[PDB]
Amino acid sequence: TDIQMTQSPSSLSASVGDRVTITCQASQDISNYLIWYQQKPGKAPKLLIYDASNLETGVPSRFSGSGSGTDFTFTISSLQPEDIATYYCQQYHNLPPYTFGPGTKLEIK
Amino acid sequence: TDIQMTQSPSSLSASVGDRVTITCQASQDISNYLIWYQQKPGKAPKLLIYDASNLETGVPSRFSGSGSGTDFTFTISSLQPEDIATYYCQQYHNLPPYTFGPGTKLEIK
Repeated sequence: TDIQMTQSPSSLSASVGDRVTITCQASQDISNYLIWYQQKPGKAPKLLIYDASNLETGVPSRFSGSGSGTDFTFTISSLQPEDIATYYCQQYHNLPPYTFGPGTKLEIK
Repeated sequence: TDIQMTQSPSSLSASVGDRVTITCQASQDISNYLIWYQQKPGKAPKLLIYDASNLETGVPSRFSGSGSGTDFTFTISSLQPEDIATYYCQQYHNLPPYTFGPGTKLEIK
């Protein structure tokens, strides 16, 4: 019942306006029970997208996610300066451990 | 259905060997559906204790947690140097958002 999450790429440099794509893969089927968080240094993870594709109220429409089963995608269209952060997927199918992907550190340039 | 988590203290300095206590409070009843994570800089959150009190396999017995309802406690008995980290509670009752406490940054001294 231990589920591993992998996440790609580990880091990314990009420019304002770019579209960037992050993926994660679960080691077993998790249906769509996957959240994407944004975390800025010294702050707790902030919820962006829950149940793989549901854009949380208050979060800009440039963020989206998709997937069901083992392969998930998170996209930030038209990147803004305030998007600099580390991004994490977390799975919560069935019972804990609700495992996290190792993160993607996004910077400008 | 939005549940706020508060967490005390925001930061703590302590010495090796000390016992330190961190609390968190949910804005509504969450039974014992609360996890405690340890996060070191540049790494994803690591699971220590799930369902408020269950010490996860591989985690040292010095870590413990308790609580059911709205008030939770996390304790590190006999603090070790490798315990320097930021600690977060996360609630996962019912449906997302599975809200995080704002964190407690633990240092030596």
